[PDB]
Amino acid sequence: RLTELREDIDAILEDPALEGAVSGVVVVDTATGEELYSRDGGEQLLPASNMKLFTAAAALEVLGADHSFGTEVAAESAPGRRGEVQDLYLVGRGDPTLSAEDLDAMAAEVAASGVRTVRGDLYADDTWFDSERLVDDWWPEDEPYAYSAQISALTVAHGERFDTGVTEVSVTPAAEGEPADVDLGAAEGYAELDNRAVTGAAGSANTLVIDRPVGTNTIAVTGSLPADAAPVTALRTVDEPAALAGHLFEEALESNGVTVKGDVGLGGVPADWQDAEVLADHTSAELSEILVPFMKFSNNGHAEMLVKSIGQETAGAGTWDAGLVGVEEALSGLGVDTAGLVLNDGSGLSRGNLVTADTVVDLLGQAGSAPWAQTWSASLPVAGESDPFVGGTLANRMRGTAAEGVVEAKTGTMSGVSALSGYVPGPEGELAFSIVNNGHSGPAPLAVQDAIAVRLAEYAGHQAPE
Ligand SMILES: *C(=O)[C@H]([C@@H](C)O)[C@H]1CC(SCCNC=N)=C(C(=O)O)N1
Ligand SMILES: [Mg+2]
Ligand SMILES: [Mg+2]
Repeated sequence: RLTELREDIDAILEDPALEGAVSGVVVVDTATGEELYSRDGGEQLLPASNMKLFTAAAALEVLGADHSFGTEVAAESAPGRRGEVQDLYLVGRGDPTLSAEDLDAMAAEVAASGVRTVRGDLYADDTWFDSERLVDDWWPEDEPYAYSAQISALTVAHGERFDTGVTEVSVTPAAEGEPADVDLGAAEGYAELDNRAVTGAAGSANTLVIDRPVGTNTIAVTGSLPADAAPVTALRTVDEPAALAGHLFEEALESNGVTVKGDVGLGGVPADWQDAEVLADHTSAELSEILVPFMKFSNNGHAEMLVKSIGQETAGAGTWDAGLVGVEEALSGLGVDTAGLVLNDGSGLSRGNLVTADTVVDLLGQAGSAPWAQTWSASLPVAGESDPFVGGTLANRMRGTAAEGVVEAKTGTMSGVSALSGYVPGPEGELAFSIVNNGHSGPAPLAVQDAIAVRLAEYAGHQAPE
């Protein structure tokens, strides 16, 4: 029975999709510590988004499942009979799920607190983290796209997935030959618009491109949208998420009857402020709930923000240097051997990250017996589950196989790198596996990863739902 499995995995790994690739594959029975399968287990490889496994476990160690995140609004003193204040500060302390609606609710509080007029300026304070927006070795060409959003302590999260530091651009065709209509979403009045796009004939080819040119705050739109096309939406990053948050907050104040007379910019609450008056605040959901959209959809912004929150909690430093040491120390304190680990970010976007499949499985075992094991487990994509908040990045993989509804695993893919690691619960014991592939030259070997996870599900005693 055990010899069949090794033969079957051996054969799966001969697939031509893995030509010239190195593949770390480890499978362990977690009830006994029995190594069921091991190849290139100690080989150092890029993890891509499997890096998030390390980040999530450390966040739960350092911050706790009950940890929540605060945002507040501050003036030098409370408002008067006249209901006036001078400068106002919106202060972000690392909430990765702060919505436009949370801004409106804080704006209503400011009004309710007696403010009618902000006579001075509105400043967006993100000083709880440092102002290092991107990791050194991240690629500049990626910057326009949600997964490369700038990192800040104060950022507005979009939608129920809470994509941070982005705006939703919507392009709608007009009559043929008329410019396409571009709607910048939340960044209206914040980001600049360079719209060169036209509406093409009905049935013409869609060549529409939406860019943010490197080192600018301009949404540049080119190409041609067919007159008969459905409108196109895309998430695009902005420069300085905190200043977009400031912009949206100004609007929310105005919309709740509070007149802002001055300008909007970045700035930290002055040191010379004696006893700041907190005029409004907001508390995020607890980390256990935040772990769901973070890990199910592999949210890079959430990961980096949790690293810096780790740096804040361990060292008073909202920094990658500090946060990444904190991740490593949390993992060690958990009993994980971190010798094979090189940590350059929390999300796994960085090509400077390294793991080994053995280190991954080690972590899977330690996390499985931690006090927070269930919270952690619930955050992982579940093979083949059609509800996006349940199936996550595995929603349309492994359907109608023994893995469906059973395998819980984290994904990860970029150019030349793909990974799948997690658990296979069986009638007998929970299996832990890690599959890390580097160096394949075609599509990410997802079918190969599926075949192994499916084989493990079967071995554990499972059968495909019909
Ligand atoms: C992790 O590997 C990357 C991260 C580096 O940006 C993200 C992107 C993806 S793949 C495309 C997103 N959803 C999949 N349809 C993942 C992922 O784990 O799938 N994480
Ligand atoms: Mg605006
Ligand atoms: Mg099954």
